[PDB]
Amino acid sequence: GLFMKPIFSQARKAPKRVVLPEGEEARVLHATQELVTLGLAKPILIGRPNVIEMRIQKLGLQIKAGVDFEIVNNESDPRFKEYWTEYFQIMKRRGVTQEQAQRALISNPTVIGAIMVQRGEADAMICGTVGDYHEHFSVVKNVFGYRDGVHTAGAMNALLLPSGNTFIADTYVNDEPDAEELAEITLMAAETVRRFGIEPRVALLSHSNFGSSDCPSSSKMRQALELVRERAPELMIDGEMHGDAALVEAIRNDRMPDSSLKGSANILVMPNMEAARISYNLLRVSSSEGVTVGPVLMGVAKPVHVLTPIASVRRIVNMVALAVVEAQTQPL
Amino acid sequence: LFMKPIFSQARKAPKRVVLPEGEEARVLHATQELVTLGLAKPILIGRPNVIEMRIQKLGLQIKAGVDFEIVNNESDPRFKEYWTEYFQIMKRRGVTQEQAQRALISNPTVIGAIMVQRGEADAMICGTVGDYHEHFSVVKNVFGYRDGVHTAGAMNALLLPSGNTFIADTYVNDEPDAEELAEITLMAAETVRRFGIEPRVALLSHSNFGSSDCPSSSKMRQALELVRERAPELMIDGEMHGDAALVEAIRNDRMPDSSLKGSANILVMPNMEAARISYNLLRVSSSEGVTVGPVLMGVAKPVHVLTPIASVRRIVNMVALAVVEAQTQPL
Amino acid sequence: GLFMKPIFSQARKAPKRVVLPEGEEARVLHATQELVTLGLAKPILIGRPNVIEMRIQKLGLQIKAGVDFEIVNNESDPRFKEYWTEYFQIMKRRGVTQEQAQRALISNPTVIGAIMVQRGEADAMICGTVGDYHEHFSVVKNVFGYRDGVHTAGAMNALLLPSGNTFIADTYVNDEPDAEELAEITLMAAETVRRFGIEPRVALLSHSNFGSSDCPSSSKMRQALELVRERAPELMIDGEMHGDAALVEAIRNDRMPDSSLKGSANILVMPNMEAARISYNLLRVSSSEGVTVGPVLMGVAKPVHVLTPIASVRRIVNMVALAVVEAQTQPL
Amino acid sequence: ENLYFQGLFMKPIFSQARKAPKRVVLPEGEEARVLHATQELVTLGLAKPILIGRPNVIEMRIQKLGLQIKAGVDFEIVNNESDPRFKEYWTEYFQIMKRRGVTQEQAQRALISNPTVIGAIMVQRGEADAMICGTVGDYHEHFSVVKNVFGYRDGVHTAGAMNALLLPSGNTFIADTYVNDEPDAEELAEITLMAAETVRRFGIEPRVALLSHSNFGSSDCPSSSKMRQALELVRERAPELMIDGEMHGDAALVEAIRNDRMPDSSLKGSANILVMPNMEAARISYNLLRVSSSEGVTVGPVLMGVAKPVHVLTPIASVRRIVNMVALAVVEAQTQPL
Amino acid sequence: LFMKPIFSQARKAPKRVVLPEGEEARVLHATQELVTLGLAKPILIGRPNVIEMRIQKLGLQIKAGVDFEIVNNESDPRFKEYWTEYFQIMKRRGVTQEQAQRALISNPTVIGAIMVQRGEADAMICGTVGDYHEHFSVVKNVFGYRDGVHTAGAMNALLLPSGNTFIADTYVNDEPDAEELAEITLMAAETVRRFGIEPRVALLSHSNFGSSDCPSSSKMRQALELVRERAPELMIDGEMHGDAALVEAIRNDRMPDSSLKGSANILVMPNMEAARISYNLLRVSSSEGVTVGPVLMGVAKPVHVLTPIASVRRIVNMVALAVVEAQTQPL
Amino acid sequence: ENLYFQGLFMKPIFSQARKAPKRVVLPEGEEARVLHATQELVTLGLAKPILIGRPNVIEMRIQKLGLQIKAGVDFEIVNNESDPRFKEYWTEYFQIMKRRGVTQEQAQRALISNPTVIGAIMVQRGEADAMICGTVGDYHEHFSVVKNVFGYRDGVHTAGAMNALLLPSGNTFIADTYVNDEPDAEELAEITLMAAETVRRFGIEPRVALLSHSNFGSSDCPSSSKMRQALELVRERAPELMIDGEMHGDAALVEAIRNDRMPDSSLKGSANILVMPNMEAARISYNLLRVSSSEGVTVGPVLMGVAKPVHVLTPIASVRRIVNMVALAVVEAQTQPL
Repeated sequence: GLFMKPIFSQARKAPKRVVLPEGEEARVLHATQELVTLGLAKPILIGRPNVIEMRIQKLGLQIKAGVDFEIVNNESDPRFKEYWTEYFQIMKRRGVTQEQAQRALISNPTVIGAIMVQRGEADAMICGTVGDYHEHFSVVKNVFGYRDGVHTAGAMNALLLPSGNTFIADTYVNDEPDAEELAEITLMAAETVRRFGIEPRVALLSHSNFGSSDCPSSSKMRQALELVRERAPELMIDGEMHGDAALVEAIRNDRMPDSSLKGSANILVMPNMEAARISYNLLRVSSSEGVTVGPVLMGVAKPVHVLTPIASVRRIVNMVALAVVEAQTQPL
Repeated sequence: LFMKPIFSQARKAPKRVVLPEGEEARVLHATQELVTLGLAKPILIGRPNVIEMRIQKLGLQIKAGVDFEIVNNESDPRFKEYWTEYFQIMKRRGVTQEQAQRALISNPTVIGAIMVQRGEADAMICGTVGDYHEHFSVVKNVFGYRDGVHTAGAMNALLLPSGNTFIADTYVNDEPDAEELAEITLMAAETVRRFGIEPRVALLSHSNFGSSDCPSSSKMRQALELVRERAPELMIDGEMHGDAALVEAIRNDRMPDSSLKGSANILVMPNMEAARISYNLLRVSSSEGVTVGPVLMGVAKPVHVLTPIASVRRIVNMVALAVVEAQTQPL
Repeated sequence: GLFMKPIFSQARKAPKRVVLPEGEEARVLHATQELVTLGLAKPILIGRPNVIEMRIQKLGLQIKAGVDFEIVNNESDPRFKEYWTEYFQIMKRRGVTQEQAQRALISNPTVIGAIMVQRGEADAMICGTVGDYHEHFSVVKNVFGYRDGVHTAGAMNALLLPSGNTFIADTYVNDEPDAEELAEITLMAAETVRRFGIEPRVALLSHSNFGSSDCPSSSKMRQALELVRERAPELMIDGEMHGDAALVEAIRNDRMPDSSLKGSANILVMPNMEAARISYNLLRVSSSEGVTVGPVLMGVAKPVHVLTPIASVRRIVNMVALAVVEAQTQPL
Repeated sequence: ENLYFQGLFMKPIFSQARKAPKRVVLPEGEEARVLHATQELVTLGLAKPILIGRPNVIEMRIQKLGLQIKAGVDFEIVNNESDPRFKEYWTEYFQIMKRRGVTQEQAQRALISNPTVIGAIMVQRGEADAMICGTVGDYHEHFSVVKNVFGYRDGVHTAGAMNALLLPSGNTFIADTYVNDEPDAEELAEITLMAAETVRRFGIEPRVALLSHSNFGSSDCPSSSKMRQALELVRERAPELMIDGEMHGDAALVEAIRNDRMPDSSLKGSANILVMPNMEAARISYNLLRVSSSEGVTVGPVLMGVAKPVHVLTPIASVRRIVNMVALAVVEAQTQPL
Repeated sequence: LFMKPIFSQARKAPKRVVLPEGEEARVLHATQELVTLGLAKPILIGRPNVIEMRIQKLGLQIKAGVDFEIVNNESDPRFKEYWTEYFQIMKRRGVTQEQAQRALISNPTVIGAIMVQRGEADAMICGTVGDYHEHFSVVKNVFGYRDGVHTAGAMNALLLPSGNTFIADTYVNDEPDAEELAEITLMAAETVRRFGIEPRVALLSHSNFGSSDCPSSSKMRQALELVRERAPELMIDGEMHGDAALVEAIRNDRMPDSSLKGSANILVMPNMEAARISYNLLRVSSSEGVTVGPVLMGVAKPVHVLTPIASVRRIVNMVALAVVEAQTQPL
Repeated sequence: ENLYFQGLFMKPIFSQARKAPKRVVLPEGEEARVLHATQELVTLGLAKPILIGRPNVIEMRIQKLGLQIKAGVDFEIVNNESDPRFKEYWTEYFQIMKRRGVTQEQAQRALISNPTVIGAIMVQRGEADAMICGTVGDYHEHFSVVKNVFGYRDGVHTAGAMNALLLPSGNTFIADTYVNDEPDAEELAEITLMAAETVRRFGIEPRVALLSHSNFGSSDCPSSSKMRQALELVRERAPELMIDGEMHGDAALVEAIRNDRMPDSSLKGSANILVMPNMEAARISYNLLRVSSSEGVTVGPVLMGVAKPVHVLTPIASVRRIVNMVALAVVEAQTQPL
C-alpha cells in the first residue's frame, strides 16, 4: 500500500477535523489514538462520554477529551436546535417532519456528523463501522449532494493481488448502473487513482470477450467505453473483456494484440454490483494480501467515506488520512 | 489429486469419447496421454492426413486404427445417415436439408453429437475451438435435457486457500430464474457427491441475509426455498456475501445458527456475469493448477463444452470424467 | 360454377327472417327484391317507411311492405320500450344508461336488429353496408356473445387464386390474436369450409419457413399449430411456412418433404390483421376473377355477418342466403 | 411506358453492362444454377465472373452440365481451401470483426469455410467490383456478413430489400421483404427514398404507397401511426416525390377505389412502390402475389443501402434472375451502389 | 356570486351560442332565460316540429325565428359545405365522405362545432346528453388546442367552508403526466383570475412533502418544478394532503416556509379517479351550490361540455361564461 | 341509532373496556397528547397504560401539564435507554428479522432507539395486550415494524386502514387509506370483508360501495375492472353482505342518484363503507371531507389484518382520538383483533 505513504505525509502537512460518528466503538477509539500520534487529523467522536472515557481506560489509551479529541454528546448538545433545523431545511420536502428531524439529530450519529461537515464545524467524516452502507450513504447523498459535473456516485475497493494493486467498480452504491453512470464512475475511479500517484490502466469487464455476446450487460459496457473515450481520450482503457485478460497481458495479446490497454489493469469496472462485491469478497478472503483503502466513495460534494462493519483499525486510520487530503483539495 | 478416483474408475471400464477438434495440437497431446493411461478409447474428427502429419511433427506414438479411430469429416459412407438424422431433429428449427448437409461436413460438433446420439460413441468433449454457445446449441438441440430437468448449467472448480470450490452457472444462462437456479444447485450438489465430497452450498449476493430487496436477492431467496423442499438433507444457506460463504468466522458474526457449517465448496451465483468474472479473476490470482471445468450438467448424454484456452491436462481430466459419466449416468 | 348453389337450395326450402339494419340503402333494397324473387329469405328492413317506399319507386322495384317484406320504423314502433329495456338489461353494468339505450334503439339500426334477433322476432342479420366494421361487430358481440366453447370471433374472406378457392383469416376482428385466439380461428375456419362442402387444408403463414426466425410473431404460429393438432388431429394443417410454400407443393416438398399438408392449402391463417388485410386487398384486385362470399363472421352465438361499405348487391344476397342456413342449422 | 411491359426496364441495364463489364464474385461457384449463369454471363458479355469453390468439383460439374466456359479463360476460380492471399484476407476480416466476437482463429476458419466472407473481403479490397450470393442458405447468414464488411452508404443508417412483380396494373415493387422485421418510422422513411431512387434508375416514375389495414386514419395501431410518421419524414426530405398513405393495398393499386376515399390524394394512377409496416405483411403479400400472378419476375431481392454493389438472393432464385441481378450489380459497380 | 360580472359582460355584447340538444326540456327552459336576461343569441339544433310541440307543452314564450334560430339536422341548405369542411378535417382521421354526410345529420355536436369553426356561431354548450368523451372527441378534433398548449382539462367548482374551491382535472385525462398537469395548473390559475379570484394552487397527494416515492407522488413533485420554472408569480405548493391544502395551521406545522398562504382555492389532482371521486363525494356532502362546471380549458374555440344531470341554471351560467369567451379569448 | 349520530356507536366499546381493562403500550410516551390521553384513560378506567421514553423527561411534563397520573402508580414507564429485559428483546427481534436485513448489532440499536419495536416485542411476548402508536412521524414507519413482528391474521394476506367521517348521510367509513397504494382485486376483496366485519362490530349494518370514476362500465381503466373483479370475489365470499359497484361517490351516498342510473342495485339507501381503487383517491377524498364537514371524527385510522390488537395513528391525532382508539384496541384484546 505504498500509495498510502504520500497520503500520510500530505495529511500531517495540514491536519483537518474529521467526524467519526461511532465513537463508542473499540476500533474507532484505537484509530483515534493512532491518528493523534501520527498527527494526521483532529478527531471528533460522537457518543455518550460515559461510554467513551470508560472504554478508553479499559483499552489503556492516552487520548483524553478536550485536549486530544472533541466529544459531541448525541444525547445532550447545545447545538441540537441549530442542527435539526438545518437537516429539516434540507429534507423538509423529502419526507422529514420537524419531529422526525429532531429524533434524527439525537439517535442517528451519521446525520449529526454530516450536518457538522455541512455547517463547517468539521472538514470530513468517516462512518459505516456499524450498520449497512445505504443507511449511511442515504444520509450523505441527501445532505451533501453530488459535486458539480456529476450526476452519479460510486464506491471503489482495492486489493493487493499477485498481478499488482487492483481497484473494483461501484461495489456498494449502484446495483445495475447504466452506460452513462458507468462512464462517470470510470472517470471518477481513474481520477482517484491518478491522485494516489498511480497511472490509471482501466478494464471494463464482462463474460463477453470483445463482442462475443449481445446480452444487454455486454452491450452497456461497450457503450460506456465510447463515452469514456470521448471525455478522456488520453486515458488507458479497453474492453469489454474477460477478467483473466484484464490482469494477464499474455491472455489479452492472443485475443486483441493491438489492445490500447498495456500490461495488467489496476482498475476493474464491473457491469452490476453483484459481480463487483462477490468478486471483491471472494478475492479479498482468498487472492489478496492486505487491503489498503476501501470502500472509497467518489462523487459526493463533501469529503466523506462509508465503511463496513468488518473495517479494521488500519482501514479506519487509512480512510481518515485519505479524507484529510480530500478536504485539503476537492472531494473525490 | 481428486481426479485419481475418476481416472481409476475410468481405467476399469473405458468408453468411446469423440473429440471433434481432431487436428488441434492439444487434442492429439491429450489422445496420447488418454491411451497410455488406458482411460478412454478416443475418436478424432478431421482430415486423416492432417491428423497423421501433425502426430509426426509433434513427435507422437499414437497410430490410427490401432490406438484411436479417425472419422473423415469430408469422406465417410455414414454421411447420408447423419445429415438425415440432424435434419429430422432440426427440420422445424430453420435447418433445411441443404444446411443439414453443410452442417455434417463443416461442423465437427454436429457430426460428434449425432455419433453419441446413434450410440456409435458413448461421450463427447468439444469446445477447444470456437464459442461456448455455438457448441452448446448443437449439444442441447441434439441430446435434449435429462428427465425431470428443464435447464442446463456449467460449473468450474478452483483450489482456493479455503479448499476446493465450484462456481455456477458460468456459461449457459445469463440471468437464470429461481427455478433455473434451484435446478442448477441440485445438479451441482449431486455432481460434487460423485467426486466423493460433501456438498456445502452458499447462494451468493451483495445482499447479506435480507439486506437488499433488488430482484437479484429475492431470486436467490426464492431459489433457497425451492432447494429446501426438494433436498431437505443438502447443506445449503443464503443469500450471503462471498466472504461469509468461504470464512465461517465472518458468517457466525452475521448469522450464528446458519445450517451452512464450515466453508462452502459450491457457490451458486445470481447472473453469469457474476459467475464468470468471479471465476476468471480467482483462476489467475489464486493459481493452484487446473482440475475440472466447465462441467456441463442437465444434458441427456455425457458431454462437456470447453474453452479455446483449455490445456491438455483439462481435456484429459474432462474426458476421464465423461468416461465415468458414460458409465453410470450423465451429470 | 356456384358453390352458393347448395347454400341457396337449402335457404329456399325453409326461408328465414333476416334483419337488414341499412333498410334505406339502394343496394339493400335491390338485394331484398332479388331475395324475394329467388324466395331465399323473408326480409325485415329498418328505417323510415316514408323513405323506404319512396326509393322503391325511384329504383323501379316491385316489392311492397304489406307481404313481400316487413318494415320496422325506428322512429316509431310499439315494441320500443321492450327493446331498450332488453338492451339496457344486457348493458346496464357495461357503461349504458337507460337514456343512452333509448337513443340506441331509435338512431342505431344495428342495435335494433341485434335485439330483434336476440328476442327471436328474427333468425339472422346482415349489416355493415354503411360505417365501420367494429361499430357493428361490438354491438353483435355485446348482445349475442360467443358460441359455447368459443372465446373469440374471426372474419374469413374468399379469393379464386390459380390454386383454387382460397380463404384468409383473421381479416377484420382480431388485430393481433394470441396463440389461443389463432387456434380457435383455425378450427372455426376449418368447419366453415367443411360446411361449404370443401376439404379444409390449413397453412399458418409467416416470413419464417419452419423455424428460420425466432420473432415472437412466428413462435405464436408454432404454438397455435400444437394447440390445433391436439384439438383436431384429423384436420390437414402444417406451419409455420411462407405463402409460396402453402400454395405450390414443390416449393414445400423441397423444404419439408413429410409435410402433412398436400397440394395447395385453401385456408391461409395469418399472424396479424395487417398481414391479413394487406394480403387480401392486394390479391383481390390482382387475381380478380370473382368471389361470392365474405367477410364470413365466425364464433358469434347467432347467425350474423358484418360486411364492408363496398359490398355489392350479390354479396348481400349471397351472405343473406348463407345466414338463412346457419339459422336453419347452427351458427358459423 | 415500360412499367406496364415485361422486363423492358432492364434493357438499359444489359446495354450498360455490355459496354463495360465489371468483375462479379459468385461465392456458391459449385452450384449447378450458378455455373449456368456464368456461361450465359460470358456468352452475353455482361460480367467477368469470379467463382469460389474447389476447382475439381466446379470443372467436373461444368463438363457434366455441358458448359463450354473454361477456367482461367472465361472466368477465374478462387480455391476456398487454398489461396496465396489467405493471410491478407483473414487479417482484414479480423480487423473489421475483432471487437464483434471473432478471434484470429475464427477469422481464419471463416475465410476457408464461408465463401460469402471470402467474396465480401475480395470486393472490399478492390479485387472484385460486386458480389451476388445467397443462392444457398438463409438471407441473414449472408446479409450480416455484407453489412459488417461493407457498412451502410453515407447518410443511411438502415438497409432494405425490394422485390418486383408484374401485376395486372404494371411492374410493382415491395419493401422491406428481407432485412428489417419491424422497422421504425425513420427506417421506413430511409427505405422509401432508397426504393424511390432504385426505381428511378430503372427509368420508371416512382409512385409510392405506404400500406396498412388502416385506411387514412381508420385505426390508431402502433403500425398505422409509424406509417403516418414515415410519410411526414419522406415529404420533408423528398417533396418532389409522389407518395401518399397510410392506405389499403386495393386503394394503392386501383386509382378508382382511392378516388372514392381520398379524391385529392397526391398519389395519381397506380402505385408501383408498396412500402409495408412489417416483414410479415411484406413477405406473405409478395409470396402469395408472386405464385398467384401469372406474369413472371426479373429482379429480386434488390438489396439497398450497402456501401458496395451486392445482392443476397434466395435458394429458389432461377438461373435467369442470377444473370439479371449480376447485370444490375455491374451497372451498380459503374455509377454508384443501390 | 361571481356570475354577476360575467352575466353583466354577456348583456353588453350577446353572441351566437349553439346548443346542440335543442329537443331537450332543460335546454328549452334555459334558452328562454337567455333571451329574457338577454345573455346570448341562441341557435338550437333538432327537428323544428318537436321543438315547437315541446315549447308549448312546457309553456314557453320563445318565438322560433324571432327570439332564437332553429338549424334542422334533417334539412338545411348549408349541409353540403358542413360535411365537406368536416371531411377536410377528418379525411386522414378515418372519416369517409359517407360517414361525414351521416355525421352532419345524426351528430348535433359535430353540426354545432362546424358552425363555430365556420364563423356562423361564436360559442357552443353541449353534453346535456351522452358521455363527456363523445362530445370532447368532436370538440378536440374540429377546433384543436389553442396556441402554446398541447393539453386540455376540465375543472369543477365547490363552495367549501374555506370558500369557492376548484378541482382539476375531472373529465379529460385519466393519467395526466407531469407536463400535462403543469399545463392544466396554469390554465386553471388563469381561468380563476378571469373569475376575479387570486389563484392559490395545491398539488394534492397521499404523500406529504416527500413522504412517499410511488410514481404518482413523484409525478406531482415533477409537475410543481415545471410550474415554478414557467410561472414564478403563481402562489403554488405541493405535493401535500387535502387538509394541508385547506387549513393554514396543518400546513404550517409540516411546511412553515410554504409559499401557499391561507386555504388553496385550486386543488390539482394526480388522476381522474382521485379527482372525480373527491368532487362527487364533496358535491353531495359540501352541499351549498356552485354556478360553474365542468369548465373546459385548452381548446381553440369557446366550447364547454356539461353532464346529462346538469341543471337549467348551469346551462345558462356556462352559456353566459361562453359568451364572455366569445368576446376576449377562449379559456 | 348507531348510524346517523355523533359517537353513539362508540358507547359499547367504553362499556366493554371498563369491564376488563387491558395493558396498552404507548411508544410515544414523551408526547403531551399521549400524556393527556394517559390521564383520561386512568380517570375513565379504560386501560392500564404502559408508556415508553426517558422517565426523567416524562415526569417533568406530567407536571408542566399539571396532571395527577404518577409513574409506577397510575401507569408504568419502560425506559428505552435502560431495561432489564433488553437482551431477550433484541434477541426476539433478531429471530424475526435476521433473514430480513437486520444484524444483532442493528437489532440492539433498535430496541433502544425505536419505541414501536420495543412496543411490538412487548405485545408479541404477552407482557402487553395491545399497542397505539404513530402519534409522530410517517404511517409506514410504524406499520412496517407492526407487520414484521405480528404478521397477518389467519386466512388474511393483506392489511387495510379505515377512517370514519360523520357526513350528512351518516357515519361513513373509507378504505384503504394508508397501507396499499394500488391494491389488486384480491386485496380490495379482503379489505372490503375486513371493513364490513369492523362496521358490524360497531353494531352498524354494513352497506358497501366500490367507487370509481366509471359509473357501472362508463370506463375500461385497469382500475374499473379491478373494482368489478373485486365485486365478484366479495359476492362469492360473502353473499350476506350488501355491496354494489363500480359507481360514482354521489350514487354511493344518495339513493335518488343511484336509482336513476341503476334502478335495481343490491345497495339500498346510503353507503356507510366507501372502498377506494387506490390510496391516492382514498386519502385525498377523506382529507378534503374531514375538513369540509362540520361534524367531528371519532375513530381512524382503524388498522385491519394484523394478528395483534394494534393501530397506527397520524401526527394530527387529537387527545380524544387516541383515547377512543385505545378503547377499541382494549376490546380487540378482550376479543379478537380486527
